[PDB]
Amino acid sequence: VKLAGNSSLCPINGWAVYSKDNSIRIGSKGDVFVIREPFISCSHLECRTFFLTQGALLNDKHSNGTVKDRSPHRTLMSCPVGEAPSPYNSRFESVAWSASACHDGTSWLTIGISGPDNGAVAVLKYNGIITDTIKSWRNNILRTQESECACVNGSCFTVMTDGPSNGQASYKIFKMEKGKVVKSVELDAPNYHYEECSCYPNAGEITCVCRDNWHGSNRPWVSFNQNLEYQIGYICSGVFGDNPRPNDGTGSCGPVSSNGAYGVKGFSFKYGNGVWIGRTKSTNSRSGFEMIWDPNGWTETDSSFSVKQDIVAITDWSGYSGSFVQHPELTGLDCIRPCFWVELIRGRPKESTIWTSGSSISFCGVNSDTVGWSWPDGAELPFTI
Amino acid sequence: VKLAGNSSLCPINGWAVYSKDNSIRIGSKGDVFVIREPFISCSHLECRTFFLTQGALLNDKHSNGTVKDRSPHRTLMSCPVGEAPSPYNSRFESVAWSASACHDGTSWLTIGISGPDNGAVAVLKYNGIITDTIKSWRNNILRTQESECACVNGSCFTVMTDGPSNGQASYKIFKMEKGKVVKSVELDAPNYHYEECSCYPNAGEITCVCRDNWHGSNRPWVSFNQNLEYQIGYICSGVFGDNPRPNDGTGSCGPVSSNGAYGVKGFSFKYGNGVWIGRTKSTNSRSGFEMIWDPNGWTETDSSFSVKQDIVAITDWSGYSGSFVQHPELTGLDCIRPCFWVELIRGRPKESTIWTSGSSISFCGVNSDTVGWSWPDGAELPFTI
Amino acid sequence: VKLAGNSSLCPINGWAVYSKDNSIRIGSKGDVFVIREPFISCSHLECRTFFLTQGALLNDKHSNGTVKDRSPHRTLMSCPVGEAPSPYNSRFESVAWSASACHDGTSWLTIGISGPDNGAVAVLKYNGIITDTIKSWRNNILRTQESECACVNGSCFTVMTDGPSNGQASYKIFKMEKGKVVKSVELDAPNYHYEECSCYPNAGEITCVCRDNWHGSNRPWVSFNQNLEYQIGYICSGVFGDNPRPNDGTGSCGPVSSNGAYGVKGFSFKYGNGVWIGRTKSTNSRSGFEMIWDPNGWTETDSSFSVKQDIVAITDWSGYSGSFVQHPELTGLDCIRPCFWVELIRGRPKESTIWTSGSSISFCGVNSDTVGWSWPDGAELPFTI
Amino acid sequence: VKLAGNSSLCPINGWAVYSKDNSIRIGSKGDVFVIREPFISCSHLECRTFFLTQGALLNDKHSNGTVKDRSPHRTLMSCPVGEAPSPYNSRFESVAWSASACHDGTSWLTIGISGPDNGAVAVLKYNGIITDTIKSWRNNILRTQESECACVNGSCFTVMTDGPSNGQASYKIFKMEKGKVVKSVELDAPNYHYEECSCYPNAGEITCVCRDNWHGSNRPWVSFNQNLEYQIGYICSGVFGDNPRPNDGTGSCGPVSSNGAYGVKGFSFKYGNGVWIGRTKSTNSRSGFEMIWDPNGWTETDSSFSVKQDIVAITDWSGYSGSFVQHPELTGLDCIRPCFWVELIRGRPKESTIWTSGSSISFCGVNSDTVGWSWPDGAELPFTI
Ligand SMILES: CC(=O)N[C@@H]1[C@@H](O)[C@H](O)[C@@H](CO)O[C@@H]1O
Ligand SMILES: CC(=O)N[C@@H]1[C@@H](O)[C@H](O)[C@@H](CO)O[C@@H]1O
Ligand SMILES: CC(=O)N[C@@H]1[C@@H](O)[C@H](O)[C@@H](CO)O[C@@H]1O
Ligand SMILES: CC(=O)N[C@@H]1[C@@H](O)[C@H](O)[C@@H](CO)O[C@@H]1O
Ligand SMILES: [Ca+2]
Ligand SMILES: [Ca+2]
Ligand SMILES: [Ca+2]
Ligand SMILES: [Ca+2]
Repeated sequence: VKLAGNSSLCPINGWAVYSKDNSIRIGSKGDVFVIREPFISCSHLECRTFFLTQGALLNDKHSNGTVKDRSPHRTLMSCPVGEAPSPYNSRFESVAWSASACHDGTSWLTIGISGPDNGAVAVLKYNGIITDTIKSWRNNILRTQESECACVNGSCFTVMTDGPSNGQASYKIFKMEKGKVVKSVELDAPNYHYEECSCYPNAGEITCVCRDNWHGSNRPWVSFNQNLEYQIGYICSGVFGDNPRPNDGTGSCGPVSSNGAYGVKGFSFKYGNGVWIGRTKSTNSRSGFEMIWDPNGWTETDSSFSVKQDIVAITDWSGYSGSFVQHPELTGLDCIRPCFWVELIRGRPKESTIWTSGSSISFCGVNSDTVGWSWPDGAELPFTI
Repeated sequence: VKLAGNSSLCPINGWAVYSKDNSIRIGSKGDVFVIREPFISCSHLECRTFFLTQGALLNDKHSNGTVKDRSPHRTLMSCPVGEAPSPYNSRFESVAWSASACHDGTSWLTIGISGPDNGAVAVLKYNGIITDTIKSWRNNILRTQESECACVNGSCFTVMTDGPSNGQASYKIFKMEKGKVVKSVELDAPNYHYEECSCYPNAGEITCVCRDNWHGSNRPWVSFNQNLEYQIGYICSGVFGDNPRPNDGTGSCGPVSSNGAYGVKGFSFKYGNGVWIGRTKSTNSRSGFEMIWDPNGWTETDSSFSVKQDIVAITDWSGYSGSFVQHPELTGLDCIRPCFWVELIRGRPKESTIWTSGSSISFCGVNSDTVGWSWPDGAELPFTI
Repeated sequence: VKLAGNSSLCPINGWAVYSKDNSIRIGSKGDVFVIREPFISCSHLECRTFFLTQGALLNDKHSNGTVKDRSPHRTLMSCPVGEAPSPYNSRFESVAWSASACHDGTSWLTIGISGPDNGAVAVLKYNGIITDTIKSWRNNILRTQESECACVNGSCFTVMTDGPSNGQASYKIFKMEKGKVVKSVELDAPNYHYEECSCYPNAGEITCVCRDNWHGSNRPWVSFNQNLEYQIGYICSGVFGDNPRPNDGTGSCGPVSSNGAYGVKGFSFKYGNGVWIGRTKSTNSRSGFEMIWDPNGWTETDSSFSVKQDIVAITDWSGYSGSFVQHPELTGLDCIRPCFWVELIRGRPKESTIWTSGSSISFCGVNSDTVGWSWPDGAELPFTI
Repeated sequence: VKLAGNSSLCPINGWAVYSKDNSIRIGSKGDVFVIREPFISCSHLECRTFFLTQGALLNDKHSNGTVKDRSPHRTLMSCPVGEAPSPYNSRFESVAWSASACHDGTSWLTIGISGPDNGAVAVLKYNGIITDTIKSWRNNILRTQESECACVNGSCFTVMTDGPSNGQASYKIFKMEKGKVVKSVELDAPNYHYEECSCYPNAGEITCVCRDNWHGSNRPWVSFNQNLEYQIGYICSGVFGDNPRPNDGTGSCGPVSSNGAYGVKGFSFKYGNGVWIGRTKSTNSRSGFEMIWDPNGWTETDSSFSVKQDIVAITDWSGYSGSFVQHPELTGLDCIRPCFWVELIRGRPKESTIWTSGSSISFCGVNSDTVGWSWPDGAELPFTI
């Protein structure tokens, strides 16, 4: 029975820890995959962790990592939430150096992109069998979310980008049914830059908060209905959500240029004019993480917000983060449960090792209260190398 | 279908070996988690061993163990009984440094407590999805059972402690349905001290024999009805159950102070006025283990009992032990099966190693006869380190 | 639906290979249990390999093997047929240094013996839960089949021995239903010696070919109805089946004392007056294996037989062997499939290693034809040690 | 419900990546089987990777490989597609040094050949239980496909060969149901040579594109109906598909002798008079791979074709490749999905190592457009040895 996306986000006060895989600590001896972007996505029965791997295990020579980010060995795989990804427990999803995934209430939809930079192809799979294809339309590194896609009333949506990771690029939203694209639309976003979008359904519509790797310190967003009729803009809060970024000053609803000329995948949940912002604690490195609730901060510009909940000390490494959802058909709740995951990146380029891999941690909405704390990776580098 | 807890503990005469994981022996080479408090809990279909892990494998540097007991890397996980807990056969349960779990006949309820000592929070998960949250009400290490919680007529119950592990602390019994706290009561237990309670259902009510880490060599207990109406006391048997403890002399129904100023998690099963006491054979170390049947020693003070069933020789290490239940809905029986598990702790602080982990063995009630013997851990220390 | 054992053994011409786990070759690097007696047993849906482990992995110091055969670390476990027994793939079954197991059509019945030699206790489990217990009645190493038990019309049977492995011992046949002994009978077998019995159903009755470790080179047997009414004797074929044994001269239906005062677990399939004798190729060592069809040789004394099919070359090591069956309820056949497994023992006492473990291979009945050959263990010794 | 193979091959324009196991790369540290011929086969619910192993793991001395190709340790096993084959995730299928498998909609049929060269026997298993047997009829290495068999209307078909690998051999087509050979036919193919066939169903009939190891650079084919009434020939295209082979010159519908005196397992898909030829890129080595679409080329002789899609660069090792099928019962399509898998061989005889093993990559039909690229094995040799 297809997943209805007609309810709204559950109201929340804080975030309770949901999972921690300690994959890097475990990989020190155990056969664990060296991964990146471990995004979580759920069905009507379970939540799994998808990730991308170079096809190498920690503490092995094949984790050398000097390899191009987009190699032909990069594959999309998944394993149950909270477990360390290893060949002994991970399911194979797709060959990909960029992907996204989601369940529509019936079967899983996975999107893996592979191929050369000048003509990559997104392979759509529905319940493990290829159902469609999408070719780069700008021949300049087709890429997608690196996090969960959003499904509503039996249709799922994703956002792909094609073009330079600097200046203007091309951006399209896709709507698929049973893994088949039934409609796509190019965004008319001059001066915007979308990458690695974290999307989620809310009252039958989708909202995506993404990464402006071109010239913005704030995060850009797109929200659209089931017919790809959309709207775009930026989070106006002076509580800049990208990394790097400048100290929290006055923002704008259009790309803040001051230091936002690069970035990190991230997310944000919208509630009225308010926004739950997930971000690193450092303005220069992917270190630490914290959840900030800036009411009237999605449409306004301030430096003021009401709540700050710590997740990773500034003293420890963090990395990509993304939103994932829990539907009422899984929860029994009468609303959509917002949750998020954080990638704790270890190794290069910040540490003196020959590899790069990340652990994951995740938290969910919740009405009751929580506590801020630090749940870092905890691995002692360097490894036996 | 919900687990009815209306029947009574089956009448027994001894304890038969149920399981032995040989985790440490296996971990010398295998990818086994370094664990603590491996408690067992069953559903209406299977039994699992839950445990807490620092997220490190045996024989790996990350097992350094100098780390604080309550680290953000501690996670609650579970695997099938008798199996060595590895990242390849364990399911992720919750992030926690203290926890409990039980099945109501429908889904698993897990309780993982994590966060800072002055504001730790217990996350409750029904079927893997956060269903409620509990905050430290004393801001001094909210902690729980470290063993199975007890369910009855669709409601599960647990005991939590907050406050000093020395003098008076606070104790609350919680009643939850579908992982949600519907009622809670704070025990008016002046001069009592409760920790790591081992609870079990019996004729529609719950009984917990716990650990008095403040000032008792004997074990305190609490039994309550489904409405949290309770009674409290101490096992009065001169066969003292805690460790450390004095030589078996004359007991009492209120904290025996001679030597009882510390402790170890344990259990005891009440039968009329008698008691089946599980305990270490040594009075100073967590070494050895034996079952003692003191008929009518739950209310009377003696040193005499009638049956002693050896489990682990004084020459071998033991540790935490807890009780776990088999419901008629799993057994087909017309009574509830009292069973117990013993943690065989190896390493620090008693052994010259850099780590500390434990193996498990479990036994079950039974009418037919048994035999005493010694089922120690069996690992040759130290390891490759 | 209970397994009906009313059909007879399927007629056969030879034996086709069914499986080979290569556990020892794989154990060189993999995490394989060091094991003994990997007997096979099937349900109405699958076949599993059961085995006993000291709880150590190959190539690990804990596989030291100088330990007493019956240690408190020996555990009964199973994994799918053909797979290497590892803690990552094996299911825990019971704590035991001696055991048997069989499925009745509904659930598995496992029997594990543990405890001291002067009072070992067999714990019977049905679907993982203890359903009965049997104590030693001679207080001298209670032991059982070390292979599959036989179930018929919803009742399972097994044979246990208690007493010396030299002279006269005591033997009993047990009948259980849902893991509970409903009837037992002590065999009045003066001058007989039964050990490690290989039993199987045939037309509603059980026939067991065992090991006479006291004073017989030929194998003794017992057959009984569902009410434990029995018959006993020895295979009279001059083609002696035990090991050690003398060269095939003239047998008798009463213990051949020439060279058979020790032994090895083996099996045999009776067809009318004929016999399919499985046995080692050497008369002094557990080396090589072969299947021999001596028609009119279960009741007669000769040296002549009509067929010899090679399984393991005299040049390679063999060991325990046992029968297992495949019921029509699993097969679709209108008869019971006779099959057998062979333990390929490597290490001590015949090799200069510090351990002892075995691989397994199995074969099944079959109308079509087969071929003789050699399916040896294949591991290179010694190991890294 | 039995797989109906009455529909035809789906029309296609290119091939989309389906999987990549990275087994060898992962095998540097992880416990991965050293394998060969990892052919893929699907049921009505999942797709699996079958493969032959010497019962050894990468980077372990037992991978020494100087062992005969046909050893008694070789076993046919299978794990899920895209997963590295390890003893922790692979299912045992059969003892075999030559094999094939396919699902008929109800259960899996596996065929594993074992035994000596002068009398090998093929064991057929339907749902894991032996259902038939086939003896060598020429006593000269009875061998089979090493890829998926084809099922249609409840009957599966395979092609086996017995006799020399040089001159004339004997070729037989077997029709089996529920794993029992209901009919067979020896091909009357003078001057033909069939080995390692890649068969597939289409409109109720089977077509196989095999390997001529005797005297052909082009591939021989056989197509038959469900009554084993067949036709034979060679692909006439001057785009020679075998390896070794000559530069694409002029083909013939009869063995192209020149340079065609050896070979490699391969496949091809026929569409009218056209062919989708998969082949290595090199003409002397098993390196590189590409898919070529030569319309009107199955019946014609040319050097011209319209499409070439790279899969593996000439600078990277390839190996065996074969075809596997999707059926409309697993896909929901109204046609049969043609797919293929390529074996990436690393080690001997081309590389300075002691072992030989292969990784796998797979692609499927697809109407949408794809991209040619290079998805090589990616391991860094030599290994720790
Ligand atoms: C520890 C290790 O293997 N590091 C090597 C490094 O020495 C070498 O310079 C580099 C270039 O290929 O590859 C890896 O980084
Ligand atoms: C063998 C080993 O790795 N032990 C180290 C030890 O040398 C060091 O003093 C301690 C302090 O962090 O950490 C670990 O215990
Ligand atoms: C390689 C190894 O550790 N072998 C030891 C051996 O040296 C020692 O004499 C014996 C005593 O228990 O134990 C093991 O056999
Ligand atoms: C690295 C290694 O151990 N290789 C050995 C090689 O030295 C030996 O000559 C050969 C003969 O069996 O076996 C293995 O290939
Ligand atoms: Ca930016
Ligand atoms: Ca105490
Ligand atoms: Ca004997
Ligand atoms: Ca050729």
